[PDB]
Formats: sequence, C-alpha cells, structure tokens
Amino acid sequence: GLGYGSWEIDPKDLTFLKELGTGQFGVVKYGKWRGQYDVAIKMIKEGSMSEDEFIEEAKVMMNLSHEKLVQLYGVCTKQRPIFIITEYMANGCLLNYLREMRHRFQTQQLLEMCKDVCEAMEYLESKQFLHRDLAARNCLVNDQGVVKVSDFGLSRYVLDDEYTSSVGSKFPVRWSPPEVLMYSKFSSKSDIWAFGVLMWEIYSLGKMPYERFTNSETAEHIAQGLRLYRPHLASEKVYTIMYSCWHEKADERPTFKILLSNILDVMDEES
Ligand SMILES: Cc1c(NC(=O)c2ccc(C(C)(C)C)cc2)cccc1-c1ccnc2nc(-c3ccc(C(=O)N4CCOCC4)cc3)[nH]c12
Repeated sequence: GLGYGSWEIDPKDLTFLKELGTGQFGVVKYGKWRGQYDVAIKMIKEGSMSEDEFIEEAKVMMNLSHEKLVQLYGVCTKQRPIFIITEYMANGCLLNYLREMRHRFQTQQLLEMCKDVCEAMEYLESKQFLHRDLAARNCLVNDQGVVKVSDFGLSRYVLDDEYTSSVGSKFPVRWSPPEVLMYSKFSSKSDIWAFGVLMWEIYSLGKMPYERFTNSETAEHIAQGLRLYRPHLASEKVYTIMYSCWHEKADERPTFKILLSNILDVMDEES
C-alpha cells in the first residue's frame, strides 16, 4: 500500500500469538499475517543492530528464495522497535531438536538433515552469499521435520563487540577455520568449515564441539592441525565428508555443490 516499499510489511497486519524466545536481537514471537499466514516476528532490541545497513540488505535477502532457507518475508521499518518478519518453524532450533532423545533418530534421518542444510548452502554459494554463522543453533526445524538454514548474513549487522571480536565470548570459535581465527580471512571456505562442524553436531546429537575444551584451547588445537573425531553414529563415509570440510588449506576444502554430491552418494550407499 501507500507509504510501503516491496520490503515493507504493515505491522497492523500482524496478530501476535506466542513468545518463541530471545535471540541476538531480542524477543521473537509467533503470529499471523492478515489473520491466516504463520510468521515469526523478530522485535529488534534498540542498539542491537546496524538497522539502516540491514534495511538496505533486506531488499537483497528477500530475493534469497530456497525451500531449505528460512525465508525473510519483509520488515516493519516505520517504527521503534523495527520488526523482521520471517517464516515460522514449528519445531524450533535444530540444536535443541537433536538433543531430545525421544526422537530415537535413525542415521538416515541425520543424513537427511545434513542434505537439507547442504542444499540451502549450495543455493547461498550460487549467489556468492555467506551465512557467516552456520551452526545447529542457526538452523530451524519445521512441522514436517525439514531442517532449514536461518539468519544467514545477519551477523554483519550485530553491534555486540562480544560477538564480532574473534576472541569475544559470543564469537563462533568452535565453528571457525584456522584462517578466520588467525587472520580474519572469511570466505566461502569458512562456511564450508562451519558446515563440517554442523554435520558433526548432527551426528553427535547436539554435543558441543570440543566439549572438554575452552574456546582458547579449541583455537590452539585447530591451529596445531588437530580436529574433531568421528561421532559414534557417523559411518566412515559420513565421517570422510565432514572431515573433508576441515582441510588446513582453505582452497583444498570442497564446495557445497561437491558436498551435496557426496551426501547424495552416501544416501544411495546407505539406503
Ligand atoms: C530464529 C529465532 C531466534 N533467533 C534469532 O532471531 C537470531 C537472530 C540473530 C542471529 C545471529 C545474527 C547471531 C546469526 C541468530 C538468531 C530466536 C527465537 C526464535 C526464533 C525462531 C524463528 C522462526 N521460527 C521459530 N520457531 C521457534 C520455536 C521456538 C520454540 C519452540 C518450542 O517451544 N518447542 C517446544 C517443544 O519442543 C521444541 C519446540 C517452537 C518453535 N523459534 C523460532
């Protein structure tokens, strides 16, 4: 309507129904858009986001459409707090989902979660778009058990120093390759490394990577060429795929297109 761009949702079209929790930008609620369509609504806490830079990027992010990406539907900018409207995922974050032992997951289900994530990441890679914080905590699960990648690229707009500094308390040390920890060298290959750690989280049913180490000790371990080792539920072929993501040389790490082909081959082998 009048006074609203293509990236703009009228907050009057929202019905707030339940609190979902709190993320880096504050409270997130479940609601309906125009009384019918399920949405998740991020209420952006004041001082948490580089809002003007995000709004300029929101336009591009809304065009990132893939069935395995948690869709950005629009933004509510003509206010304070600003809202980010996204697809709603009924089963919540993947990390908590993995930790629920009631699911009694089969390894074929765990491989399907890896494939869902890999398809989303191949799509982002095809658009030269980095996630920047790929991990099980940044994946969500829908009512059909499909895993989708969430909040891709939003790390760029976080104003929190503890999250942005590589030695910060909230920085994703355990999902970072040596070149990020040593030189701040971010690339498609740092998303590849993080994907390998995510496959390890899936096959480990949500254990924390390097669980007996601090972040400082993890950075040292990785720098010395040491790695996570095989989760009990991962076959040798699955372990070979996640391990390939951790090559010390970033240029020797696979692309998401190659990882997708490896995962499909293993699904065919372990059918
Ligand atoms: C995504 C999300 C965030 N994170 C963030 O905004 C956020 C922002 C920034 C970042 C960077 C920048 C660091 C990368 C990361 C992250 C925070 C809160 C809710 C949701 C959320 C969105 C979309 N859909 C969602 N669905 C949930 C849900 C929750 C609980 C149950 C629940 O209560 N259950 C009970 C029974 O067991 C499991 C489900 C069911 C469903 N939650 C959702």
